[PDB]
Amino acid sequence: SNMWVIGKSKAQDAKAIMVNGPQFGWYAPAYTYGIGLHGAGYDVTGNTPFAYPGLVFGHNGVISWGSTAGFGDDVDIFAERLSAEKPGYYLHNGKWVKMLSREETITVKNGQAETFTVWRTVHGNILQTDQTTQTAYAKSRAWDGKEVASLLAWTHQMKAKNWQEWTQQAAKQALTINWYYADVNGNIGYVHTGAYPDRQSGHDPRLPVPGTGKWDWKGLLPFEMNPKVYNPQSGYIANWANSPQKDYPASDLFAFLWGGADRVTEIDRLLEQKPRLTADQAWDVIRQTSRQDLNLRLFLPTLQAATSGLTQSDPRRQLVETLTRWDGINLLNDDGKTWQQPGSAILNVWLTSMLKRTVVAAVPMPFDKWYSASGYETTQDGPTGSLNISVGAKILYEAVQGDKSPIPQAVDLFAGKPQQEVVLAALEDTWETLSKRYGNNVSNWKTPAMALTFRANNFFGVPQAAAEETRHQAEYQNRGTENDMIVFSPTTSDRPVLAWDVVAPGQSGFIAPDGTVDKHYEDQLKMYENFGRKSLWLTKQDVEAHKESQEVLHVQR
Amino acid sequence: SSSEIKIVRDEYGMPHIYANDTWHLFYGYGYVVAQDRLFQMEMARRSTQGTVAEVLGKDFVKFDKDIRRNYWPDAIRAQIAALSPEDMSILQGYADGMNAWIDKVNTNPETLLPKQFNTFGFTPKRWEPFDVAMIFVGTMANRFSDSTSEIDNLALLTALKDKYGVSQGMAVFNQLKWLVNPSAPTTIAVQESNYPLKFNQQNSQTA
Ligand SMILES: [Ca+2]
Repeated sequence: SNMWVIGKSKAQDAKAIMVNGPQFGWYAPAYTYGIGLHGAGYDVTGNTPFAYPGLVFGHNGVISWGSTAGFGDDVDIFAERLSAEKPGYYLHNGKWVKMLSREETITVKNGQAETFTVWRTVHGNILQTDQTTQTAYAKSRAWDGKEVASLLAWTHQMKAKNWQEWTQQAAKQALTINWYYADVNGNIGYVHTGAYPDRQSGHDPRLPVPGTGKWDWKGLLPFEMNPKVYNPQSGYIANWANSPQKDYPASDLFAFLWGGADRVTEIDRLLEQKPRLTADQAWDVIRQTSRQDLNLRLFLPTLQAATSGLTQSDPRRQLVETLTRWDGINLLNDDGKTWQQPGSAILNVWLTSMLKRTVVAAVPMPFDKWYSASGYETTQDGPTGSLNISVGAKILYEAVQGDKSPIPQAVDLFAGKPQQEVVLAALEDTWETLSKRYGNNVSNWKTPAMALTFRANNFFGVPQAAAEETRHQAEYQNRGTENDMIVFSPTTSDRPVLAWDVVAPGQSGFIAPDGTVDKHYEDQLKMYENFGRKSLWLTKQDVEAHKESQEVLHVQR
Repeated sequence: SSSEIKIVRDEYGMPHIYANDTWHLFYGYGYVVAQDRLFQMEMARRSTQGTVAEVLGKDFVKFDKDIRRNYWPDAIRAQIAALSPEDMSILQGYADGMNAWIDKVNTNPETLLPKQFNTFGFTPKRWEPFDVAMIFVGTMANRFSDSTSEIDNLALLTALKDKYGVSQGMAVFNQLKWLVNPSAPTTIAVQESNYPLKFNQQNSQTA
């Protein structure tokens, strides 16, 4: 998920611009729901996942807001001490304490129901138990008890008219989520919201803690600790699932890292290219980042240094020359199937070879497979979400930075060989692999492009539509499931705000019993593909001027 | 006028709700959601509560168990019961609005029942505040804000200490899964602020 907020000192022909691209994967019907709410203290417009009461993406004519996933470490696992003498109990603060338990029955269409028990301790629900070591692991979430408060904080924040009002609600949102603010005066802001534990001294948050009492959390950290900034001196706020702040720790997931190699740098490069950005320039960051190979910038210097003394006829050098001439933006050929340039395939083959020779070889099986992916993994239906730099690639990037990296190389991933030797060997593998498939004339290689699919199964893998309602787009784009843009105090209009979004395939998922799809079932699909957008209306006069239909209900509670 | 709810849809079908109190506003929202996305919402309900196998069969049993194992529904219901009347009106109004449209669908299914219910072989039931809360809770909280791999991390650390020795194995874990990396690009620049806490990075909880 990405976001860029451009403040007064960086905006052209406006005081602030907010552009959000939340990445949830692509579904039919649409992941988000367009909605405007007017009355009872609200006056808002935007779109929101699963029609939640609170709009995650929207504005109220004074301020605008959005979100990207936070990925802070708000979850720790406690290793509970069990006893075979006392089934269902665990040791906590010197006493054997009874677990809470509940029975659940799964009813099954055309099958037999299954009953099972869920167990819970003071530290959270039990995930798994090892009968052999008499240990049960309990998952502790810092937001446990605050789920409903988080839903309501996301609703009440829609009425805020300033930073202080809005941060009062940000302090009540307990999930790990980056929240963003912009307003009519050109103020911009960011808070890495959520509840985070105040851990005992000595607690390494990447690994489980004993559950016997001494390692229990002290409580929750106060809102003053959450990373936040208001009107940064840079003039902008950019995020693509990267770290909020210097010295702030990421999620403990092994496949997740915040390091020198980060795709957010592609957004910084575009925001810093020119002194100021207009709304159209800010929106065009979506198209460019969507098509940007993320590995070229990271590895091209290493590839150029390794091939610098080779002869003109050496194929390992020619592969690198092909990359040097490229800006890493992928574009489809006219066939709608292949990419104009072969660089992503060259990078994928080379990186896959490099990871096999370096990080994978240093890690014991079966953990080595966590580090083998190049990031170009997908499927014929295309990527299920965003593309990123893989964990193995991020660790390889620190190795190839040598002493520029702050991470101690406790094991030399090159195993005592000169890095140039291994880089060149992966280039020889790459030429062999690709020239056998495509021939020796690189200029005619027509490598496969990734496509995009609006899946009829939701992100859980559960049908939310029939299979034939799946929708296909030829060009994979590494962008928001939806995109929305809010422009405050434009100089080209007298309106204090202008806003746009795209909710594809359309607003409606309704299909009548006879098969007749609704008039708004697919009317935003082509607009999504072509980087188009529709206007978000807020005022009564703008809504009325664009009205298609209306209903008046008369209801008593 | 306190009973009045005006729904206006624009040229892309997007609904705009006009009402004079909290319950009525969220009632209009629920109503339009049930018109536009009833099947999607029903399947999201089942996904968030682990009741998919009831309608789709044996391939979703493990799914359903895993959803139920990852939350404590009575705790969610206790948070709902603690709400003020104003807050409760948001959830209650939303549920009540969906139900007004569901009841219309079930009274004239020949023209109003989304085709997918016929394909999948079942009919929609009413909603309560807990179900609306669980759409959010089961997506944003129980899945999106619930990420840990500490048991796998410990298995990698054990394998690294077996391969490299206790000290080098801990240091290789710090190379592959560093706690913090000062070269990470940060949304907040260092001139503005930095996070003040420093964390143990050698599994000292079991030292
Ligand atoms: Ca943790």
